[PDB]
Amino acid sequence: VRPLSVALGETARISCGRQALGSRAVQWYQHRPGQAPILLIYNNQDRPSGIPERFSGTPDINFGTRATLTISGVEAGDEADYYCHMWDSRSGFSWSFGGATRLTVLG
Amino acid sequence: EVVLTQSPAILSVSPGDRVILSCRASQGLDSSHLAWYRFKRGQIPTLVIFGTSNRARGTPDRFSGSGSGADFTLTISRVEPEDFATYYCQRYGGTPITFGGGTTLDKK
Amino acid sequence: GRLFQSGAEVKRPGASVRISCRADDDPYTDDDTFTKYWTHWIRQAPGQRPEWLGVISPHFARPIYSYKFRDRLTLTRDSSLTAVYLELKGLQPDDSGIYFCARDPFGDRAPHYNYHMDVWGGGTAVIVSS
Amino acid sequence: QVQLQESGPGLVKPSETLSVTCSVSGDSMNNYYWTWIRQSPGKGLEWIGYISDRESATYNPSLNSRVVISRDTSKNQLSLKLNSVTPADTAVYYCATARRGQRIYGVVSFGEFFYYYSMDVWGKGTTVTVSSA
Amino acid sequence: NNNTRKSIRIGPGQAFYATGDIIGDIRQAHCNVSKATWNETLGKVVKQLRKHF
Ligand SMILES: *[C@@H]1O[C@H](CO)[C@@H](O[C@@H]2O[C@H](CO)[C@@H](O[C@@H]3O[C@H](CO[C@H]4O[C@H](CO[C@H]5O[C@H](CO)[C@@H](O)[C@H](O)[C@@H]5O)[C@@H](O)[C@H](O[C@H]5O[C@H](CO)[C@@H](O)[C@H](O)[C@@H]5O)[C@@H]4O)[C@@H](O)[C@H](O[C@H]4O[C@H](CO)[C@@H](O)[C@H](O)[C@@H]4O[C@H]4O[C@H](CO)[C@@H](O)[C@H](O)[C@@H]4O[C@H]4O[C@H](CO)[C@@H](O)[C@H](O)[C@@H]4O)[C@@H]3O)[C@H](O)[C@H]2NC(C)=O)[C@H](O)[C@H]1NC(C)=O
Ligand SMILES: *[C@@H]1O[C@H](CO)[C@@H](O[C@@H]2O[C@H](CO)[C@@H](O[C@@H]3O[C@H](CO[C@H]4O[C@H](CO)[C@@H](O)[C@H](O[C@H]5O[C@H](CO)[C@@H](O)[C@H](O)[C@@H]5O)[C@@H]4O)[C@@H](O)[C@H](O[C@H]4O[C@H](CO)[C@@H](O)[C@H](O)[C@@H]4O)[C@@H]3O)[C@H](O)[C@H]2NC(C)=O)[C@H](O)[C@H]1NC(C)=O
Ligand SMILES: *[C@@H]1O[C@H](CO)[C@@H](O[C@@H]2O[C@H](CO)[C@@H](O[C@@H]3O[C@H](CO[C@H]4O[C@H](CO)[C@@H](O)[C@H](O)[C@@H]4O)[C@@H](O)[C@H](O)[C@@H]3O)[C@H](O)[C@H]2NC(C)=O)[C@H](O)[C@H]1NC(C)=O
Ligand SMILES: *[C@@H]1O[C@H](CO)[C@@H](O[C@@H]2O[C@H](CO)[C@@H](O[C@@H]3O[C@H](CO[C@H]4O[C@H](CO)[C@@H](O)[C@H](O)[C@@H]4O)[C@@H](O)[C@H](O)[C@@H]3O)[C@H](O)[C@H]2NC(C)=O)[C@H](O)[C@H]1NC(C)=O
Ligand SMILES: *[C@@H]1O[C@H](CO)[C@@H](O[C@@H]2O[C@H](CO)[C@@H](O)[C@H](O)[C@H]2NC(C)=O)[C@H](O)[C@H]1NC(C)=O
Ligand SMILES: *[C@@H]1O[C@H](CO)[C@@H](O)[C@H](O)[C@H]1NC(C)=O
Repeated sequence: VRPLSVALGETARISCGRQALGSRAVQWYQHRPGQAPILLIYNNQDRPSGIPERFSGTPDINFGTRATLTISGVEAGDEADYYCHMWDSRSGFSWSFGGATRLTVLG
Repeated sequence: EVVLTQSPAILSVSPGDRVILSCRASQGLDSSHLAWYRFKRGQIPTLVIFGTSNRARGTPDRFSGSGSGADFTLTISRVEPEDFATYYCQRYGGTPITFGGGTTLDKK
Repeated sequence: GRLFQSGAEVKRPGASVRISCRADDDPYTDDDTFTKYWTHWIRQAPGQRPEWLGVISPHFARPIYSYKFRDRLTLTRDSSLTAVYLELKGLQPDDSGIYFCARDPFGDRAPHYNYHMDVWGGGTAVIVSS
Repeated sequence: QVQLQESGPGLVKPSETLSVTCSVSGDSMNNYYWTWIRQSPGKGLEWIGYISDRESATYNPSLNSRVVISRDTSKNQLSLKLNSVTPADTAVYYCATARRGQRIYGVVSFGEFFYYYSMDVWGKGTTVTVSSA
Repeated sequence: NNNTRKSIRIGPGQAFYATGDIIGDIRQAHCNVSKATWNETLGKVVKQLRKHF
């Protein structure tokens, strides 16, 4: 678990803990304790319907970019665990969800 | 000390016109000793013309140079969009090597 | 072909900067540029024409300095003969600018004895601030 | 829409099997892959396995192959049972459905793609405790 | 493949050139030909080939 703290109305930027070797497909999960996990971003940038247009992923364009989830205008409710399920072309099947990033909103 | 003066500092032209750039020296150059250089921001500088009239290796035929004494010209026959840069003359034949101030080309 | 300079520098006033210039980024190269050509060092501050700093000879790396830089400039060649170096000491805020190395026969090549900085390299941005 | 609700005992003695089931409401097994994710306290999430309509049982190699994941369209619901449960296997158990995508980076006739799974619709999870006490 | 070259000093003055890393994906080398252009050229070859056979 990696903690990270961000003030209200700011923009949080959670980096993926794993680095891609090759073309990636990155899923981002939000997990509040006691609640179900929620898929925020899939295919490095695509939001499913029902996810607000404050979550962004970095697109896999011109290899070398790191995968980060961007939360613009963090609410009081946007504090959970954040998982970066990273798939790429040189790492095989990705069974691990990775280490979480516990967001804390300050205020 | 040789000072080179390039007469219009900015010069405006349309793509496909003939342009004269001038270099004026304080004295009597050897004419194996005058060269022209293309400087643009973010790009490698390039030798255009050496020896007052000789084209470089990667230099197209639209550029030529002429002159003698203290008067030297670099003329572009047909302006292309990549010829919109600063052009400097410099003088050999004694140290310090001096450059010429520069004529920048912008489009109309 | 081209010339490969070191990276951009941020320095304090009174310090020294050291810039490299190579014709081949291969460290174990046998390029023999710098034993055939003279290498000029030329800076351009923002808002100014290019200013010539010095030239280093291919012959046994003998430097010719500009008179206004002679007391605080050193021009060196590597002992492997495949890189040349500029060292500017006692830096001031007007030493900030883009620094170029350029390659020149310099009136010394046996058929025609021409003069042209025909291969330039890159440009190392040097900032002097406090 | 897809609804899914888990079910389980919650009370399991060690060194035997544990069964958690997952009943899906709303529609049938049309589009979907089906997967199970446990989360123990003190650690993060853990993907344990997934199946599909071809009944290809694929498990996490980190979970010992003591796991059986199955499903049926007669009852139209998913099932999980793991063998020889230790007391370190107490966790919240989520049933989830997964979409498969293919990430293509080169020529597809050379096999220059890969498959990835995105878990889009989840469930609440069973709080299954394992202890002899 | 985005190939990285690496120099190894194997003797006095001697450098071996190795492959270092691949940067990005591992893909196969390949050639492309236009399918219709190749088929039309093969028709022209077949027509000039029927004059002898
Ligand atoms: C010899 O000839 C052979 C021919 O056999 C040549 O082989 C070709 O080689 C190239 C590689 O050089 C391969 O290119 C890759 O192609 C894949 C596959 O693209 C197809 O699928 C895409 C996704 O499909 C999705 O949507 C469709 C509905 O549209 C749906 O059916 C499907 O199920 C799936 O849901 C389509 O987008 C794509 O459409 C393309 O063509 C359309 C019509 O031609 C055109 O309108 C489109 O605009 C588009 O150009 C096509 O059907 C590409 O996915 C891949 O590009 C990604 O990957 C590279 C490397 O990683 C990356 O740099 C690119 O930037 C791009 O990454 C984007 O996409 C990722 C996945 O979508 C995403 O995760 C990234 O984050 C990134 O996303 C960004 O852009 C997208 C849109 O671009 C945007 O939505 C995002 O939000 C974000 O902005 C490669 O280009 C060819 O596949 C291959 N051909 C064959 C037949 O095998 C060979 O090159 C020749 N050799 C020589 C020497 O000439
Ligand atoms: C050592 O180094 C010094 C420093 O460079 C050398 O001195 C210079 O030598 C060059 C040799 O090429 C001299 O250039 C020549 O100049 C003569 C004389 O110029 C006068 O006569 C011209 C009439 O022909 C006249 O037009 C000139 O006017 C121009 O120049 C003055 C400046 O001097 C300028 O103010 C004017 O407005 C004009 O622009 C000037 O009055 C000239 O006759 C030569 O021209 C011939 O060659 C050219 C090119 O080869 C050709 O195009 C012509 O048609 C003509 O055939 C040539 O230009 C230069 O003047 C010397 N400068 C100084 C300061 O001394 C010295 O020679 C070196 N010595 C050795 C031993 O190497
Ligand atoms: C072949 O072997 C040679 C001997 O080991 C290598 O030459 C030496 O390489 C090192 C590392 O590149 C140099 O050290 C650098 O020095 C510069 C500045 O030079 C000044 O300081 C050195 C002492 O460090 C001093 O000897 C000089 O006179 C200068 O005053 C620094 O900026 C660097 O940080 C680094 O310390 C040696 O200077 C250099 N020469 C000698 C004679 O030792 C050579 O690189 C090898 N060749 C190849 C192709 O690998
Ligand atoms: C194959 O892999 C290469 C990696 O080894 C890719 O090279 C990278 O290419 C990008 C853009 O194409 C470069 O990004 C530029 O970076 C410079 C600043 O970098 C400078 O400093 C580094 C070291 O500090 C040095 O290595 C560089 O050469 C530069 O001197 C910026 O000024 C640019 O605006 C731009 O951001 C990478 O720097 C570059 N990496 C390397 C190691 O060269 C290459 O693109 C790949 N090729 C293909 C076809 O995919
Ligand atoms: C081989 O590569 C050439 C490029 O060198 C391709 O030719 C281009 O094709 C596009 C689309 O048909 C045109 O818009 C361009 O004008 C063409 N020329 C250039 C110079 O880009 C060609 O399609 C490729 N052939 C195959 C079989 O892949
Ligand atoms: C090539 O052309 C011939 C006649 O034009 C046709 O019969 C044949 O099917 C074509 N083959 C392909 C691969 O297009």
